[PDB]
Amino acid sequence: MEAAHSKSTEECLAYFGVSETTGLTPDQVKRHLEKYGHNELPAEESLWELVIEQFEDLLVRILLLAACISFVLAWFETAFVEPFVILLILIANAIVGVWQERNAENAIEALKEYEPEMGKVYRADRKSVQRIKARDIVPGDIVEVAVGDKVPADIRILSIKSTTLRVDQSILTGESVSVIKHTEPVPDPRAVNQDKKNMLFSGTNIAAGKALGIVATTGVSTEIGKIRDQMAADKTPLQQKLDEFGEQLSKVISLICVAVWLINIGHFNDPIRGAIYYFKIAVALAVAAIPEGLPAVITTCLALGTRRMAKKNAIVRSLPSVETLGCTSVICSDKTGTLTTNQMSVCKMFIIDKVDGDFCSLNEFSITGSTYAPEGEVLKNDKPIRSGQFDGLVELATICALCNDSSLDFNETKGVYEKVGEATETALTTLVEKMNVFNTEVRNLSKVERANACNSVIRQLMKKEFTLEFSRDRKSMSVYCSPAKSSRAAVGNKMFVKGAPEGVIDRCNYVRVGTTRVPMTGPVKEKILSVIKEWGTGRDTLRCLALATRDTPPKREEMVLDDSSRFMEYETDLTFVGVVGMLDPPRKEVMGSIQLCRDAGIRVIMITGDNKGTAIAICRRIGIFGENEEVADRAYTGREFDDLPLAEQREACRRACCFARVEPSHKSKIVEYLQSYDEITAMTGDGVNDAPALKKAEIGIAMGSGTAVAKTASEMVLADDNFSTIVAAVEEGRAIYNNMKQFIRYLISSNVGEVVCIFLTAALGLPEALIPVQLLWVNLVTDGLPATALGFNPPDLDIMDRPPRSPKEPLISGWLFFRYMAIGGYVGAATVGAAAWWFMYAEDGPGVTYHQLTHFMQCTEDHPHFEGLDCEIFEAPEPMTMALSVLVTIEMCNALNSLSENQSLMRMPPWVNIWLLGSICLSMSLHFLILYVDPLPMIFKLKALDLTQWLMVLKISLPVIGLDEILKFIARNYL
Amino acid sequence: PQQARQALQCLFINFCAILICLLLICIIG
Ligand SMILES: OC[C@H]1O[C@H](O[C@H]2[C@H](O)[C@@H](O)[C@@H](O)O[C@@H]2CO)[C@H](O)[C@@H](O)[C@@H]1O
Ligand SMILES: OC[C@H]1O[C@H](O[C@H]2[C@H](O)[C@@H](O)[C@@H](O)O[C@@H]2CO)[C@H](O)[C@@H](O)[C@@H]1O
Ligand SMILES: [K+]
Repeated sequence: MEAAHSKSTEECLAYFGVSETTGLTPDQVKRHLEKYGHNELPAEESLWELVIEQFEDLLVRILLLAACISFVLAWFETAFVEPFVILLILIANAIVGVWQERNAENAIEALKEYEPEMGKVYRADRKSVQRIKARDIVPGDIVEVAVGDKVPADIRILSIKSTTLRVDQSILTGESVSVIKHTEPVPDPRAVNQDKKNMLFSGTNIAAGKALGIVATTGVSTEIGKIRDQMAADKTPLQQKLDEFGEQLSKVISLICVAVWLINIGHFNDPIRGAIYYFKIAVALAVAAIPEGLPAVITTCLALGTRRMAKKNAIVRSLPSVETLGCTSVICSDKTGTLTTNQMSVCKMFIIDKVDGDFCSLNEFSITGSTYAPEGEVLKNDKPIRSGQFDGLVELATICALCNDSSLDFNETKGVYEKVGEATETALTTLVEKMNVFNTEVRNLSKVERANACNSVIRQLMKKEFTLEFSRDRKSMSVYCSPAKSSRAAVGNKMFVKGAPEGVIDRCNYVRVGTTRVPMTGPVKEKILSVIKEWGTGRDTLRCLALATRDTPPKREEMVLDDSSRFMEYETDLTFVGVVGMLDPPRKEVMGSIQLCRDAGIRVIMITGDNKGTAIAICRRIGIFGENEEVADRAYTGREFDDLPLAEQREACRRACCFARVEPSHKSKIVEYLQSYDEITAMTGDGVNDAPALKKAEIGIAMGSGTAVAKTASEMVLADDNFSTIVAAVEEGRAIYNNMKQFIRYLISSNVGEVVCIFLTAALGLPEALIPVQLLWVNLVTDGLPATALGFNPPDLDIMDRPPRSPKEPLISGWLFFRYMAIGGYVGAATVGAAAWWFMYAEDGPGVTYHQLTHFMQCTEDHPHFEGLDCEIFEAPEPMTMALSVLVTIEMCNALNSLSENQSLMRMPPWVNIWLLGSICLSMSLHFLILYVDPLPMIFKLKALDLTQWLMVLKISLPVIGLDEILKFIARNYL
Repeated sequence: PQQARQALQCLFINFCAILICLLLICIIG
C-alpha cells in the first residue's frame, strides 16, 4: 500500500481487509505471502565460476604460455605432457583452495541464524501476541512494537498504547533526537519521511512506549529497502599488518625469482633460446612461493572458531571483534542477569517486636525453599511457626501481595512453578503463599489453583485503585487501596510502599508494633538499619526491601499520576512495617571464571543496583576482591562518583572493581576513562540506555534475553546472559589467534623453503634439484592435505596465562621472522643437500667429494679433462626424487612443528591433532603412487631404493623437528 | 562426534581432488 501516511487508519484496515482486533487469517497471510513476497531483500545468487578466478592471475598465465611455447617448439622440432600436467595441477590447486574459502564464508554467514530478525503480530489464529521472524511479516498484518524493539517493516500507526511513543530514526534521517508520533493522516502524498509522523519505518527503534500498527510495505518497497538498493559498499589492524607483510614477502620473492633468470646467464646454449627453460622455472617458483590472495585456511579457523563460540553461547555479530576479543583487558559486567542466576527467593524477614525508649527488639524469621514454588516453612529460632500469630506479618504479607505486578503459574508439562512478572516481585508472591497469614485451606487445591491462592485471599480485602510506579530518584514504589465491599469498622484508605531501605525509612514517622503504632525514633532506626547491614554483608549477601504503609494517605484529587516526580512526596508520613531479605546466588561457574581473568591479566568490574556495602561483600564472595583486601579506593557508588573531580573520577576508573547504584550515564563515562589508559574494554548491557556505552566499548556485549537496541549496538550477544560465556569468548578469541599464527608459520617457512631450495641451485651452479612440475606437485599436496588439517588443531595450551595481546603489536615479531627464516633455510638446504648427497657420498655412481658437480655444465664435449665418467647422469631420475622426497617428508614434519606455537611435542604429542596424522598418511599413500604406479614416475622421476635411501631422507628431514624444538625452548625457557 | 566429523569431510574432498588430478594424468597417455 503505497501512500498509507496520507490515509486514515480506517482506510488502511479497509485496503487490506483486516480486522484490527483480530489480524490477518491464515488464509490471508497465505495469499499476501504470495502477492508481496517475504519481508526481506532478495537473496543474491559458484562451483565452476570460482575456479576460473585463479586463472586470471598474470603470473599464473605467464607459466601456461611458457609451457605452450615449449610445447609448440617440441611439436615442430616429459616435454610433451608438461603443459597438460601443469594445467591439471593448477586446476586442482585452485579447486582445493577455492572450495575452503566458500565453505568458510558460508558457515560465517550462517551465524545470522542464531539471532534472526524478529517481529510481533496479532493474527486470527491466536488471541495472544505472536513472536515471528520479521521475514514472515506481510503487508496488512497487525504489529506490536514497544521499548527496545526494532521496527520490523513500514507500518502505519493504528493506536499508541503508552502515553507517548518515542522513536529513534537516525539510521534513516540523521536526526538523533528521538521523535514523537501520532495517528492522524498526513494529507500531503508527496511528504518527506521527517513529516510522516504517523509512520514507523523498518530498521528504526522504539526509544520509549508501545504502539499497535498495520504493515503497509515490506522487503524492497520499504524506505530503508529502497536505500539499501542504491547503497554501495574497512580493513582491521591485523588485516593491514597481513596485507603489508604480504607485499614485503611478495616483492622479495619476485626479485629473487628474476635473480634466478639472471645468474644463469651463459647457460642459454646447452641442449635467447634456452631462456624459455630458465624463465619457465623462475615463474613456477613465483606461483608456488608467493601467496597472492588470502590463504583459505585463515578464514577457516575464524569460521571454525565463531562456530565453536556460538555453541558456547557467544554470538558474534561483528567479525572484527574476534580480533579485539583477545586484546580485551577490562570486563564490565552487570550483576543480576549475569553474575547471579536471577532466581530470587526471600529467605529472611523481620518485623518490630518491642519498643521501650532507647530499646528496640525485632522478630526475625527465616524462610525455606528457594525456587518459586509455594513450598517451604517460616522458621523462628529454627522452629517452624505459623505466620498469622504475628499481626505484623499479616501486614507485611498484605504489602508484598499488593505491591506487586507479578503472579505464579504452574506449568503442567514441565511440572514446575514458573514466574510471570519480574523475579523480584514473584519472590514476594512465593513468600505470601508460604506465609498463608489467614489460614486459608490450601492442602486440597490442585497445583494450578495453589499458585496464587493466598495472594488472592489478600487481594479480595481491598481494591487496588492505582500504582505509583518505581522511579530512580526515590528507589521505591507504592499502590493505593480502598477497603473492598466495606469491612465491619470502615477503616480508611491506605497506601502500601516497598523500596530500598535507606530511602523509605527516612520517610517514616511511625513504626508498627503488632497492630499498634509508635513514633519513629533514632534508636529504632539504628536497630532497623543494623540488621539490614548484617544481612547485606553476611554469607548470603541479601538484598533488603523495606515495607511501609502510609496510614493516612492524601485524598485522590490531590494526586497527579502522569508526573513521576511528585510520587516521593505522597510516600511520606509512613509507618514502617518490616523488611524482606532476598537471595540471588552467584552462578556456579563464576568464581572460576574470575580467577581465569586474573590469570589472563583481565580486570573485572562489577556494576550493581545493590547498596555499596552489599556490593563489596558480593565482590569478596566471587573473588573480585580478597576477603581481607582494602577496598576503600576500589569501590564507588554513582553518588560518590559524581562528587569526584574529573581527574579523580578518571583515577578511580584506573583501579575500581566495583560500582554500585549508578546513574544511566555512568557506563559511557567509565568507558571513556578506561580508554584514556588504552584499556581494551568489554561492556555488557541490555536496555535502550545501555546503547551509547555498548557503542563506545571496544566490545559491546548485549544480553540474549534483552532488547534489540542493545543487540544492534553490540559486537557480541550472550545467548544465556552468562558472565562465564564472556570469559570463554575471550578464551576462543586468543585460541583463533594462535591458530592463525600456527598456520602462518607453516605457510611462510614452507614457501621460504621452496625459494632457498631453488636459489641455492642457481646460485652455486648446481644441476636443478627440482623440476617445475615437481615443485607444483609438492606445493599442491601440502596446501591440500596437511596444511588444511592445521585448521583443525586444538586450543593452544596456556593461552589464558599470558597477558592480553596489545592492539599495536606487530603480526610477526623479529624473533618469529627468525623462526621463519631459520626453518625455511634448513628445508631449502635439506632438499638441495639430498640431491647433492646422491652425487657426493652415495653408492649409485657418484661425483667428487671435493667439488666437481658445480661444473656439470661442461661434459659431453669436455670429457677428457677432469671427468672420467658418463655425462647424462646429471639428467638422472634419482637425485630429483631424493630432493622431492626430502621436501615432502620435511613438510609433514614441519606440520608437526605447527601443532603449537611454543609447546614441545613432549607436552603436545603428534596425536593431539589426529586429523593432521591422517592427512600425512594420505600424503604418503599419494607419494607411493607417483613412484610405483608405472605411468606416473615417467612423467615425474623414478623411485628411491627400498631401504637405505629412505633412511637418508629421514635422517635429513627429522632434525627439522629437533631444530624447532630448540627454538621453542628459547621461547618457553626464555620467558 | 559432531564438529570433529567435518575434518574427515574436508580432507576426503581434498584427497579426491588431488587423486582425480593424478588419474587424469594417467588417462592422458
Ligand atoms: O476468604 C475467606 C477467608 O476469611 C477469613 O479471613 C479473614 C479474617 O477472618 C478477617 O480478620 C479479615 O481481615 O479478613 C480475612 C481474610 O479475608 C478466614 O480466617 C480465612 O481462613 C479465609 O481464607
Ligand atoms: O496505636 C496507637 C495509634 O492508634 C491509631 O492509629 C492507627 C491509624 O490511625 C490507623 O490508620 C491504623 O491503620 O493504624 C494505627 C494503629 O496502629 C490512632 O489514630 C493514633 O493516633 C494512635 O497513636
Ligand atoms: K562497540
